[PDB]
Amino acid sequence: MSPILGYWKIKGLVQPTRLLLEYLEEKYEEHLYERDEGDKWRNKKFELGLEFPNLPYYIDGDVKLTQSMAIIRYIADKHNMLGGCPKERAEISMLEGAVLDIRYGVSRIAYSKDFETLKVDFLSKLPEMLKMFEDRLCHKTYLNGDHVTHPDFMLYDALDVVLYMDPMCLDAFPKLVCFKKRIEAIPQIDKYLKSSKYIAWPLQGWQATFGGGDHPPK
Amino acid sequence: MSPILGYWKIKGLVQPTRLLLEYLEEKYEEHLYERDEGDKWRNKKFELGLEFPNLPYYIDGDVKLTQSMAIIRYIADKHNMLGGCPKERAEISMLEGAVLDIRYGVSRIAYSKDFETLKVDFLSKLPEMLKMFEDRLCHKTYLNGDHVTHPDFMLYDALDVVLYMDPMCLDAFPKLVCFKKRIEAIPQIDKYLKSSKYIAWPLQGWQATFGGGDHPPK
Ligand SMILES: O=C(C1CCCCC1)N1CC(=O)N2CCc3ccccc3[C@@H]2C1
Repeated sequence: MSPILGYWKIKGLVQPTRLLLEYLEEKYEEHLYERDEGDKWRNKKFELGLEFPNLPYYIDGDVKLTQSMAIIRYIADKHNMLGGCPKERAEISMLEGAVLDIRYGVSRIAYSKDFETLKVDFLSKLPEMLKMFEDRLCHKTYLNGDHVTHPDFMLYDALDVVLYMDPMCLDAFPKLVCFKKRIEAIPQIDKYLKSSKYIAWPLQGWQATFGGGDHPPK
Repeated sequence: MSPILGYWKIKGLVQPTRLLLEYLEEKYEEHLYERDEGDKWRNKKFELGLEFPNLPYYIDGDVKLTQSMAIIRYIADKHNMLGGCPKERAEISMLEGAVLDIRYGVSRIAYSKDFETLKVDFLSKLPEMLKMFEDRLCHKTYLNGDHVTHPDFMLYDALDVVLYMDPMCLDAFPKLVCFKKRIEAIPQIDKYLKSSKYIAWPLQGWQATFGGGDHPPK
């Protein structure tokens, strides 16, 4: 039957998996927990059969899985998108972790009261990270060529996210901008983003110092 | 010719890759940068041919690679250790990210002046993370059975590391303790740990609030 994807009803860790499932035109159900609903989760937490209980979880009946990167790589794996030979698979994994750099970087410093003096710091590093993708896309449509791999949706979510921190960070990175529009112009992604299903906010969990609330940026 | 592994001469991100190379009895050379030696790196940084310049890097001549997880998964991949089918590969990736939870968790909070009020926090979560591995090993020799996979050396390094934060954190987790002794009793790991090659400290980069210096714990 339909896979279950469970996470908080935020963007957070699972957003790229959602966009990949949407792109692959795959059926899945979600358990979203809303913010009053910790208790819900803590209960079910250990009755679900996960060996490493966590959120997000992905249950299949081939598979019960709890790490966001194990989940997105599995879905991709199931569709042959993962690699191809050690070299190609390493390519994709290096792209993966090159965008976690950016995205986990937001997250390190969201939740600090010190966010604001932290922010200024992390924005000095951003453009050097960005330039690396911009250079990558200087001759490709997608991160790995003419074909969407899972890290393209990781990068879309990173870009989506760092644009709330500093709406000007992609002036200067015109390929990166077009890449963004390009993902939004895939018709499954277009549909989904118009969907009742699309969770537009928060970026992180509701309590965080940036991306939280049910809000506005910074 | 021999692969090059470049990192700071600390344990840090690359320690599990080193132990895997050692276990697989593979030849590699390292470029270690010492602490006076930022400038060294920044120079070479962009003359090395890495598409995403970073440390650690791994150069092969099939491959120039810069994300620690892309590097260790490649070396493992090259030796067939990675997976086997989408399900098995997801198993290994979930174990991977279940131990980054612990290890990146140290790292989040090393480098803060607030480490000490941060420490107390993170130690409340540790035992719940630990219990998950302890339960996992309750019937296996290694994380995935009777055979070492790359996440076993990830877990060894995590354990090695959280033992400096709280030398008592594994009283209570006797399987975890034996797993540690068990990795140290593999003869390639035994040799290496006795080696001139073994970098015993620092755990993180020299400037960090825990695991830094050329030191003692906490
Ligand atoms: O614990 C982790 C793991 C959890 C398991 C799956 C892998 C990551 N973290 C979570 C986290 O918040 N950060 C802070 C930001 C950051 C930046 C660079 C490198 C690492 C990190 C870590 C990664």
